[PDB]
Amino acid sequence: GFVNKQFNYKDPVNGVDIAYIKIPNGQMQPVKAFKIHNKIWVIPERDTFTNPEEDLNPPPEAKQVPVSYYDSTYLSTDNEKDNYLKGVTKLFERIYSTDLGRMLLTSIVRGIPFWGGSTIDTELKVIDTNCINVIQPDGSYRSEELNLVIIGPSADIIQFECKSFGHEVLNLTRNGYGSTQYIRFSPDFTFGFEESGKFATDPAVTLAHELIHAGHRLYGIAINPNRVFKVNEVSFEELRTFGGHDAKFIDSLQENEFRLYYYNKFKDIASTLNKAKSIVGTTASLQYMKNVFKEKYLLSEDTSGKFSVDKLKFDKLYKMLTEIYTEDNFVKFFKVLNRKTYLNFDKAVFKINIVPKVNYTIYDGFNLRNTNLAANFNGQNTEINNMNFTKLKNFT
Ligand SMILES: [Zn+2]
Repeated sequence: GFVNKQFNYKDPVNGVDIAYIKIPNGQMQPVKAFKIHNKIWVIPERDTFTNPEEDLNPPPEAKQVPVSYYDSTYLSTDNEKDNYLKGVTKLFERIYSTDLGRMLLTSIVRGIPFWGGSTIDTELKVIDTNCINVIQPDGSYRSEELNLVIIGPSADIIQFECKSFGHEVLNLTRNGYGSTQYIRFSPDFTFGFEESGKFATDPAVTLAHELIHAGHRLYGIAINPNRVFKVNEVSFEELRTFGGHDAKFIDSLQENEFRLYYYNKFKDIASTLNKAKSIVGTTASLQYMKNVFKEKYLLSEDTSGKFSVDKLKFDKLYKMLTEIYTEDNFVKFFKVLNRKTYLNFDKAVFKINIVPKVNYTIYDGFNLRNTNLAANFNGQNTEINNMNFTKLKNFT
């Protein structure tokens, strides 16, 4: 029970797990959000807030390959939002039902972005863009730290991504610090791939993929989006995240270099904590925050309270986040069918509804046990289980 409540969109606010909230950065209207687990919120809204140079209508020419889909009306009624909310929720339980997913979700919750927001080296301070403003029933607002936000897509409904706010000169997703992660995602759409057969990607696999990215970013160990490999042009970060054949397009030499790099980033954090003499805010004590970051980076502490990075513990956590959490391994754990390589050429978009248990369950996805859909991945077969996959026009 990763989500300990069956949330309904229409449910009254309480200021704790159902509340109207504001996102950092412009004078925006508050939106209804749901805290489905500690550190993890879902905002059933199209993401028009954080990125002002993006309108929800099709552009003059849609170029996202193999597929793109536009519908400015999607996610604009209470009923859609409820279905959105229940879909995302079901996907978290599905992910969490696996050992791999239990592990990744635990890491994500532990992955509190570092309090590196002060101008003074000896002072710990929360970065404000790693928070949200949560309205209480008393009408007042409280600033709250969070790690993950699942938000609805922007103009291109099937363009799913992991985004976060920057902070001055600091590279939060790449300096060991981390930052709150916003995942644009819809459980109401999926995309096709071919195999030997017309199949649909399981949306748990797609969400897990974004959570892996999120995991990298929360631990500030993401690889620069500029490091890319020519595939017959794809980022190291994506290849690493997909795993399988593709994750070995990366030479162990570069793999080794990154390990040491991010080891020293963790070291720099450990020393910062050791040299900390003050903290900003009324909420948490400096020792409390020390303990929080000790838990996140798995730091060792001596009898003096001084921190150090244990190699064994770093190597294991690092390997987990970069080599064990991969789309490929989620596929193995779910026992579903998925495209074999990162690059996809199947040009199919589908409208799905995973909320009713007759369509999709936590344990089997579309490939329901004690049904015909449990044979040969038939539930994902867009021809066999055609009632579950509404073929939509591709905008590309
Ligand atoms: Zn990705």
